[PDB]
Amino acid sequence: YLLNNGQNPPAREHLQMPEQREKLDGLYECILCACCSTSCPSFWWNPDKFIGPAGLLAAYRFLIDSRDTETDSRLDGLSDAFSVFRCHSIMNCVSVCPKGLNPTRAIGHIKSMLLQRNA
Amino acid sequence: MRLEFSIYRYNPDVDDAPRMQDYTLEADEGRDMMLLDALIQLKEKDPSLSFRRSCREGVCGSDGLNMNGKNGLACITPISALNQPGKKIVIRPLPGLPVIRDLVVDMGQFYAQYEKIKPYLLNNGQNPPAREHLQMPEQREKLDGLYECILCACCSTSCPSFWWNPDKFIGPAGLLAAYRFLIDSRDTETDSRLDGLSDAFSVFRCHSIMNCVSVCPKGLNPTRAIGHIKSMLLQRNA
Amino acid sequence: SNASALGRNGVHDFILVRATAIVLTLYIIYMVGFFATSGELTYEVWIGFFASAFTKVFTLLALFSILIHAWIGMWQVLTDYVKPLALRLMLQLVIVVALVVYVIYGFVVVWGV
Amino acid sequence: SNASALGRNGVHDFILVRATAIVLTLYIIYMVGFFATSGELTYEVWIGFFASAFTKVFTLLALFSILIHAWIGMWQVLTDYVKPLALRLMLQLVIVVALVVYVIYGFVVVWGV
Amino acid sequence: SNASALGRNGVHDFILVRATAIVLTLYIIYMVGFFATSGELTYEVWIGFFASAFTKVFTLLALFSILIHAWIGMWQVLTDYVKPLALRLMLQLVIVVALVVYVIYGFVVVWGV
Amino acid sequence: VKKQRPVNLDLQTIRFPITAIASILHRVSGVITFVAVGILLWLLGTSLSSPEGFEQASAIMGSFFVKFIMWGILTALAYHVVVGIRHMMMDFGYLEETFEAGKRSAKISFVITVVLSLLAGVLVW
Amino acid sequence: VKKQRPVNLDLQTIRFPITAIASILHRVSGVITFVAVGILLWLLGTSLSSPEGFEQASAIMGSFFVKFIMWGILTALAYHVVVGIRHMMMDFGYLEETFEAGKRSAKISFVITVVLSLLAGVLVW
Amino acid sequence: VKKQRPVNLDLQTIRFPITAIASILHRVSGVITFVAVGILLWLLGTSLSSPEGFEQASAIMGSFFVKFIMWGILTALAYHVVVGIRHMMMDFGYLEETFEAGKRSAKISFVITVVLSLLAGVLVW
Amino acid sequence: MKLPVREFDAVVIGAGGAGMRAALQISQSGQTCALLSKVFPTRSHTVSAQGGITVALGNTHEDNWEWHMYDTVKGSDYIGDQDAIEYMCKTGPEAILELEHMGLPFSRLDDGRIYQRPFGGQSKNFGGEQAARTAAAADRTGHALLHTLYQQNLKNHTTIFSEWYALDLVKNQDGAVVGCTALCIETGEVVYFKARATVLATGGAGRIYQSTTNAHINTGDGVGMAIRAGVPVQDMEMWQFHP
Amino acid sequence: HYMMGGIPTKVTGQALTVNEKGEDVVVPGLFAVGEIACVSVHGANRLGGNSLLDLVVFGRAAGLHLQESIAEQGALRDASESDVEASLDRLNRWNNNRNGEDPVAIRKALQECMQHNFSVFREGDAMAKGLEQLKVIRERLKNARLDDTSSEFNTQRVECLELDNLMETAYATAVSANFRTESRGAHSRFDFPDRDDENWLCHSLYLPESESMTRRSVNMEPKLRPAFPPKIRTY
Ligand SMILES: Cc1cc2nc3c(=O)[nH]c(=O)nc-3n(C[C@H](O)[C@H](O)[C@H](O)COP(=O)(O)OP(=O)(O)OC[C@H]3O[C@@H](n4cnc5c(N)ncnc54)[C@H](O)[C@@H]3O)c2cc1C
Ligand code: HEM
Ligand code: HEM
Ligand code: HEM
Ligand SMILES: COC1=C(OC)C(=O)C(C/C=C(\C)CCC=C(C)C)=C(C)C1=O
Ligand SMILES: COC1=C(OC)C(=O)C(C/C=C(\C)CCC=C(C)C)=C(C)C1=O
Ligand SMILES: COC1=C(OC)C(=O)C(C/C=C(\C)CCC=C(C)C)=C(C)C1=O
Ligand code: SF4
Ligand code: SF4
Ligand code: F3S
Ligand code: F3S
Ligand code: FES
Ligand code: NA
Repeated sequence: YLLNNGQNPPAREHLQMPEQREKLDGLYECILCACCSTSCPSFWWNPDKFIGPAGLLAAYRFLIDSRDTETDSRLDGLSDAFSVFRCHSIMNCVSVCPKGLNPTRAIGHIKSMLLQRNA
Repeated sequence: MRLEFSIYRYNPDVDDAPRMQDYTLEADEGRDMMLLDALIQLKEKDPSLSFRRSCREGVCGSDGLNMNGKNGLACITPISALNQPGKKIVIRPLPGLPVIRDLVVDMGQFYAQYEKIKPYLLNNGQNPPAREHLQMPEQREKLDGLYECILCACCSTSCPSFWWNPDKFIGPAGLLAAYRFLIDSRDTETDSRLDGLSDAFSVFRCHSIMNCVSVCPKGLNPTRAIGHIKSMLLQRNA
Repeated sequence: SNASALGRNGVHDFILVRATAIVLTLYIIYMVGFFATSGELTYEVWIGFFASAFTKVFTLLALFSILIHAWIGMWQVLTDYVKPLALRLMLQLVIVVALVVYVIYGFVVVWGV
Repeated sequence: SNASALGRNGVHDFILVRATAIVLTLYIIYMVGFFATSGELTYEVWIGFFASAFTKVFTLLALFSILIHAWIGMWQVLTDYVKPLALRLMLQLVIVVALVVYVIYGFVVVWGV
Repeated sequence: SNASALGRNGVHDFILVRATAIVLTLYIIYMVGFFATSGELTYEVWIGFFASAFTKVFTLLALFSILIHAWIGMWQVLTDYVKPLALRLMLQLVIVVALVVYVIYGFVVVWGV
Repeated sequence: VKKQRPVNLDLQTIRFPITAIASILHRVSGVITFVAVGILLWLLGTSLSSPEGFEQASAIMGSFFVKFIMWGILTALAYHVVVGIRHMMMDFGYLEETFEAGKRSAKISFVITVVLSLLAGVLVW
Repeated sequence: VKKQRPVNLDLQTIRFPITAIASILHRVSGVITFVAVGILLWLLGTSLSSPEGFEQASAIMGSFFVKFIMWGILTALAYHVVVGIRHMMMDFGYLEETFEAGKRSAKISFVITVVLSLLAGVLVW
Repeated sequence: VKKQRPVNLDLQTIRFPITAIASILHRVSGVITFVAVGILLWLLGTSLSSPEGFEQASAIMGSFFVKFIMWGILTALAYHVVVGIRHMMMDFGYLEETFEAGKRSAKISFVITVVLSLLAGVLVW
Repeated sequence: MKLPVREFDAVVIGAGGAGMRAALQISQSGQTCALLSKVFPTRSHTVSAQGGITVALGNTHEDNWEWHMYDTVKGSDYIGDQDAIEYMCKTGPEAILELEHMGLPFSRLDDGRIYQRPFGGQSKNFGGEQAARTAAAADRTGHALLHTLYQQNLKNHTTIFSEWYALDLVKNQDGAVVGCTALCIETGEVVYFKARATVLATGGAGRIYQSTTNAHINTGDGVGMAIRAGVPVQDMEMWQFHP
Repeated sequence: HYMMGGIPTKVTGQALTVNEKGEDVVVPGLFAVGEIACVSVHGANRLGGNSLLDLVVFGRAAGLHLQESIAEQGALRDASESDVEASLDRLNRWNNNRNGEDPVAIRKALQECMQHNFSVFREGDAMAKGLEQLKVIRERLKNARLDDTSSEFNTQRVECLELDNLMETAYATAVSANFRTESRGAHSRFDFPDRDDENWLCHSLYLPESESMTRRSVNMEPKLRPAFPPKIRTY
């Protein structure tokens, strides 16, 4: 979900340009059918710890959204050796994705952001 | 004695890059005015000039400028300290922080670093006193030189550690406030703050450059505050 | 951290694995380049190659990088395919001991020749 | 972490101590088994035993495990019975230096014979 | 932690830097004291000094302390004057590899003489 | 709830793309090379021991069985290195992470691994 | 906001006290000694190699150029050590952290560094 | 509050069970063996130095004083090892953590330590 | 509809001592508050205060509040509203105690109580001996007060519009102030804040003379806005000077 | 040094105003605190120290009863689209003037007059001449220009608006000073150095609409303690 501190409140609905909105395509259409997580061996081996392709997709969707101003909190939240980096680019979710999404790219962007911040 | 200045001009509306414009202003040899008076008398001629000035005494920290290389307060700096034989009087904004106009700089990062330390008292609530908390005169003396910060940024905008990493590094003023609130005998949650600023970027980025003390208008010593913070971190987390 | 792996967090293990992997690729490149151009191989050229300081120092550095990389990878594999705690701990201990013995033997061999 | 011990947390120090302790027990078993069956001991058999690769590699691994275990245990003991900060820090520094010298001397001795 | 430096936090890096600095000052004192009193220097006295166990063990310990100290200091300098992430990572990797090679070469040299 | 619920994990009924075969074989080769490092270390110690030790190591390597083991180790290590460099390229951003690009990279890695395995086989033999 | 705002960071216009010169030169000397460690390690390896290697190392050191490089390395390392011990004293609490005390310590460190540099120059020469 | 309050910590008045004696002696033996490792390392270096060095090490070990020190080191290390293995068994869950079981394990460890100390004394002597 | 509008339960035009104090009081009570200010909240003129807060805290010596009330009434020439003076003198102690709790560094006596210095104009027993009921810091009482108020505002996460110039109030046809239009000094835009409580805290206006001790930001903006809106100004014929 | 008056408010902060009969009524929506608000807690002379207590206590009060005041005032109709511009006309006129007079000179003349004729020592015909000069300088200011017309951090516009407010305040203060025929507290004329209580024991009020002066009764009835009867000023 969104996380806005509260300061600098807009006069109306938050203002994000069309590119900031395009940055969200392919990340919020998750219908939550589990066809991605239930097809990843990383999910079978550690469901409780591993977040899964859909979870990581939602995490990236909410991290890149220009409306939440607390990205560092989430980044520190999923900087564990089990939460994110358990993805080995198996690329089975994209192969089975019904809605034609790509959680692999979302996990890659999450890894890139973790490297940029915590490295 | 005609005073000749070279002021840092920039207008985001009609401009492409900052420049340095020359100015001349005569002043009676009798009195010696501060730089703020000369800036006012020059803006009277060129209204386009922009500079902040609120108190005029040097107690609020508004006209924090970078004169002749060193940071200071335009209102408490006489023309003698800047006027030299055969050399102009340069007036540039505070280094590091972005520029908004002629001489006003965006001080957002400074206030953000100040806030990142939670600058306020923190009392749990148990054992509440019958009235205002009771701290002896020595506990109060422990606070001198730590709460007089007027927040003029003349300390942080003069430290290379601030220029290189403003977002991460807290800065001399931030560390001074952190120590002021850590040593105060009224807050009973010092361990929380100590764990908060135990990062390899927040505190230990100070290399005892000792430029803040050299430029400090209010005659403070953030170096000693950072040293005490380091000592407390060593005592606790070591 | 997990208190049982040669790492600190996800980014730590990631960067360590990648760096040691680059190092080991360089080592493999060097070794294959030697073995290819060596032509006929005899004890003479064998000792002449493994007597140089660069070769032995490079082998020791490669052994260290292999230690790190193998520790990380085997910890990952064990955490993936070993649910029991005692068995996984014993297996990782055996692996780490085998790797430290790898390094010490690489030494005992390089400073012997 | 405490930024002054060879550990990361409670579980880290626990597992490290236990593993190095198992290793050192194996080393003590090996050494006692040798010293017992050696019968008459002369320079000849002494050098013949400490000239094997297994023996020297094992001694180096035991020295490393002793380094780790002693660091952990001495940090614990110092934190228990040393309140002053500077004195405790200097004592732990001396101990860690002594242990690193232990390892380096074990090397300088094993690759010498 | 930053997952890329040879440290754990601010206090960890602080204490490590200070300890390795004390050690390196002791090493420099020893080396200068030798070079001063040596008078006339020939291969004979050179080998006689670098053949003692204390001298070689001390040089290895100093090399280890230099490894640690240089890693910490260079990580700091790079984080200060290198904004790009890939460039900084590659530079720190090169520096750490150079330091590990420093240590391994110090060894390969001391156990050679 | 006397007995816990079942879980359908019959790998004999699930299907995997080539991208998953790549990663599984990469892990297998990683473990194989973990053991091959020790094997080769022992063999190199024997070789560097002395002239007679070098002769003994050469005789061991001259075995058809030992030849097969060495070729298998070489092929496994080559496959691991190639697939790992491909994974690192995908991570850094030198290869698109689309299903099509993934399968393309997997096939290219397989072909390069076959090439390197043959090249190393002509060496060991 | 089409273009980001400017930032006045023209180091040619700012001024620094002696205390900042001390730290900047300390960092410079730290990097210089980081490289000098490897240089001296190579030279010492050459020396300890063998008698002919020792003769070669002595001939190299006999070069005017090599003499200058060695003297510069010695001076940089001495300055670094002195300023670092001063910084450690200030940290532990053996020196007051006032501007006056800082400048005093900086000048004392500079004089001691000049002394040590001369003392090492008479050695290398 | 001009002076801080007192604290009754007169160990000469408190009493400890055998289980506490076990742990205190375990820590004492840990430190003793920490020093004995360096002592034995020096002695082994002397031995492995050369034939004359081996003769010198044997002469040193032939001293009644050195014999006593070596026997004490052996006994301390044996006690430490036994009590540590007992502690590890209690941790893993091979020994009940009841007061009775604790005292039983302590007495068994003491007897086994006496046995090992005698066995090592017949060796050093 | 041609000018941006920002809805807030209340709009405080001013960040001075009283300004941010009332802003924090309103905010803590669960009410949206827009704390405008011409300059940074810690640059207001109140930063130049050094005398101290006069209150009958009883810390220094024993006394009551009615002595302070008599002193105030006598010093005001019997012109001030007696009820307001009584209320202020009765609420002073609790307000200053809550302030101390906020974290304001107050000079301490030997027993650890707030310090107070005998200041002129204070009399005991309705004009008896000297009084010492002047609570304050060493020499930066107003400085510390404003800084602690800003720290409390930050802690409470108050909505502050720094460096926004209040242009003019805005009333409806009925005559009730519907809000105030102001300008963003930095960017130069203009926005109308709509609040059911338009509190004014602009402060002094001594800049109308050739010599004053007030800051340059003391231009009586609030009095002018009120006179333009139609609210009368009282006792403008009495200004406290200094020779 | 200090402005003893401002917007007359109650003990809660609500600004008061009279309508056609001199009876007080709370201006709906408008509040006031601090020095700007003329709560009448200092009278004709402010006591050093009472300023900070005034600020703190009365601001806390205004903040405490805001809900009660909003409930009392009832619902307030929205503002018409024409009100925003009826307020912004000042800024518009300021922006449109490219040939107006010099604002700094206007401010200098106004300050000269106010410091020469409206200070600790005031006079009758001196104050009349001051009022006339203020009228003239106000008619002038009505044409002042805005030389610099930038958009990003334009301090000239802020200074011009501050000068507008300063002229308003100066005119109000001069009118008030020339109105009161007495010598009370700081206010001390030269033609009437006698502080009278029969007719001048009350506050002064400035009707801005007609620019008129009026008197207002001083609340001399506290709640918890008996009121204090006026006395003779002491040394
Ligand atoms: C030099 C000096 C010394 C003093 N010493 C003492 C002393 O020792 N003891 C004592 O009791 N009193 C003292 N006083 C008086 C007392 O401290 C002040 O009256 C006090 O500052 C008043 O507080 P305030 O919040 O009402 O004013 P301010 O703190 O000035 O509040 C006004 C705020 O609103 C902002 N603002 C103004 N106009 C606008 C606008 N149009 N739009 C938006 N924001 C605006 C300002 O920037 C400022 O932040 C002193 C006053 C002065 C000038
Ligand atoms: C030389 C001895 C080596 C050993 C013993 C070794 C061992 C291992 C093991 C067991 C894994 C676990 C793989 C998994 O969990 O799926 C691994 C991971 C990995 N290896 Fe190696 N490896 C070696 C060399 C190399 C080299 C030279 C590279 C060059 C790129 C490399 C690249 C990688 C990468 C990138 C990973 C992590 C990939 C992922 O987690 O998805 N390895 N290693
Ligand atoms: C011997 C090889 C050495 C190398 C390669 C080396 C390298 C470095 C480098 C590159 C830095 C970074 C400095 C900075 O970031 O400003 C540093 C920091 C430091 N060095 Fe060294 N150094 C060595 C020896 C020593 C010695 C012998 C001392 C003795 C005191 C010392 C004291 C310090 C201190 C105290 C710091 C940290 C000071 C600070 O961060 O402000 N160094 N080192
Ligand atoms: C060989 C050299 C060794 C050294 C220098 C050494 C040193 C130490 C020291 C000083 C302690 C601190 C004890 C305390 O804090 O109470 C300790 C703890 C311990 N030692 Fe050792 N030790 C060695 C070998 C061993 C071996 C072979 C074992 C086999 C089990 C062992 C088992 C333990 C255990 C289990 C602990 C932790 C027990 C606890 O914390 O309650 N040690 N070691
Ligand atoms: C590419 O992703 C996959 C894995 O990795 C996460 C697996 O594990 C498995 C199943 C293999 C197992 C359980 C044994 C693994 C072999 C060793 C030597 C550890 C499959 C089918 C897979 O598709
Ligand atoms: C004492 O504080 C200072 C630094 O340190 C934080 C600096 O960096 C610089 C500028 C130097 C730079 C950017 C290059 C540094 C040189 C190397 C070899 C890394 C100055 C002027 C300074 O006063
Ligand atoms: C079994 O628990 C106990 C300890 O351990 C936590 C002790 O410490 C002590 C007292 C011993 C001290 C202070 C010195 C310890 C000796 C060394 C060599 C460090 C006692 C009585 C004890 O019963
Ligand atoms: S992306 Fe597709 S497969 Fe993955 S959870 Fe969403 S709908 Fe299911
Ligand atoms: S201490 Fe630092 S922040 Fe405070 S006024 Fe002085 S220079 Fe500015
Ligand atoms: S490992 Fe699995 S979760 Fe996605 S990125 Fe690869 S298919
Ligand atoms: S590094 Fe800079 S922040 Fe202060 S302590 Fe030294 S001047
Ligand atoms: S004049 Fe406002 S801060 Fe110096
Ligand atoms: Na007033």
